[PDB]
Amino acid sequence: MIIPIRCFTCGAVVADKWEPFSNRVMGGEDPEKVLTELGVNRYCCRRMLLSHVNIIREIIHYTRPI
Amino acid sequence: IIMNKSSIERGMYRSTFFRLYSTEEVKYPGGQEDKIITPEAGVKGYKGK
Amino acid sequence: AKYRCGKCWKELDDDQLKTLPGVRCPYCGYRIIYMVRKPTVKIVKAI
Amino acid sequence: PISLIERNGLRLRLVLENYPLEFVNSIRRASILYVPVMAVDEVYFIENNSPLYDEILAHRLALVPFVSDEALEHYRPPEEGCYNRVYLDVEAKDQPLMIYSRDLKSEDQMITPVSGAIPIVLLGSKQKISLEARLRLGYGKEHIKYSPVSVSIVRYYPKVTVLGNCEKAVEVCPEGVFAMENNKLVVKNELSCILCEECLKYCAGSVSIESVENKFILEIESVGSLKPERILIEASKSLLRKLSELKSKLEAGK
Amino acid sequence: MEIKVIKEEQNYLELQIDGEEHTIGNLLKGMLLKVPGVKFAAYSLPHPLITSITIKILTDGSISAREALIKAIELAENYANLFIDEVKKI
Ligand code: F3S
Ligand SMILES: [Zn+2]
Ligand SMILES: [Zn+2]
Repeated sequence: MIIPIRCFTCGAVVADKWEPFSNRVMGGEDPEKVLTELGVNRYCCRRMLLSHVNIIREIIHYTRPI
Repeated sequence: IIMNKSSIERGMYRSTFFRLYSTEEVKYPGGQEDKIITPEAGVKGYKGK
Repeated sequence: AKYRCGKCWKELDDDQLKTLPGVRCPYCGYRIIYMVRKPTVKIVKAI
Repeated sequence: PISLIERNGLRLRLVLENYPLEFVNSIRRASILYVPVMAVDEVYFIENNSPLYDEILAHRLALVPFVSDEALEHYRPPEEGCYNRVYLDVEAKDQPLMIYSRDLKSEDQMITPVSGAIPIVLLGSKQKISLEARLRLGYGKEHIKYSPVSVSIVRYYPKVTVLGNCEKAVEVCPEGVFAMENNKLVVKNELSCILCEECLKYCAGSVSIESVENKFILEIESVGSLKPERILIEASKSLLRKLSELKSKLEAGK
Repeated sequence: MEIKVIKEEQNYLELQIDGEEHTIGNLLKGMLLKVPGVKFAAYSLPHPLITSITIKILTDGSISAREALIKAIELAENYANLFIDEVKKI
């Protein structure tokens, strides 16, 4: 839905790296180099950044009135 | 299986379960007879204050 | 007992003191209303 | 003896020369567990129209790390009543607004989130959010949000020696422990070995790998809450407190 | 942390410590194996859900098991103090 604050395996913050990684990958750069120079070398964090859906962008339209 | 509890504490597989309770204020034959929705004071079958 | 008109997202608000036939908001003919969050502080422990 | 290998940002690697493996493992375990770090304990929600529910948002706020290097002495440990307060009160106008950790106003100016780029939540149109979080010192034993280190490693000290020139060993070994310069096989990063024994498996006679008994390599990666050296010092202090209390109880029992 | 003593003797001791995880038990086991005279020392976590360990010490009889445990605690404290002193200068 929204990117987790910390990697599930190791308590490393990956939430702040979502915007740069996503913006640069969408810009036309291979995810490997972007991840390597962003500061995530353990593949436990890479699977956190690589396999994310960002459902929260769609949900804000369908929000409970409450 | 064995699961890392630290991952669970970081929201690894936390979930939410939603249950719905719905009713209709049905009107049945009579003189203006309806099951009005209102908090209860002293009527029969009272559960407890 | 405040309410909210369901048109679009959180269309304005309603009060139970407003009396209309059936359930409607005065602003629009939409038939669906929702109860708003009560204005009280809620303690939510972060587990 | 303790010898520093590399001191990068939020990372620390040391070589311990004369320490039993049990003590070093206890040091890493106490670094994960028995080092206090300020984090959100309770959240008071005045208003919440956000897509995230109250518990999800409270969990996200708890997982946000706060710098607390100067908060260890100014705030009582949980075993002792002094909690910090942090306010978050914003509202979108017409377009979705992604609110980050930078707009987390705190009662105590010294205590701020580690990074301002952490996205807390995304708000839709005309959605208002208002809450107050009560930060409290705690150990990693109670919850993992209090752990000061993202990762802690204790591994054996490697001793790798080349016996002759082998072209395969440079490509067999996953680590860059081997290099091929001027048609000679040499070791570049001896301490980067992990004792995988593939280097030994494909070329058995060309290379000899052993572990040094007395030395160990201890690595810790902080999350920004504390300096790695301070994390190690606090872990050792917690071990000292536990050992002293156990000794006192043993003496009382005698 | 609560402390309980079981089957205490001159050379044999069992002692349940409530509130310590694998770290303190392993530290004490290592120091007990280091101190001379201890024939067999070992800790155990009877159930991981319950945070309480049990330390069993058997000594050759030259020194008491409780004294051996105290010596192990002293060794661990010495190691921790040396580690603090060496880290601070780093
Ligand atoms: S990384 Fe290092 S010591 Fe042996 S098998 Fe692989 S070389
Ligand atoms: Zn990770
Ligand atoms: Zn309306």
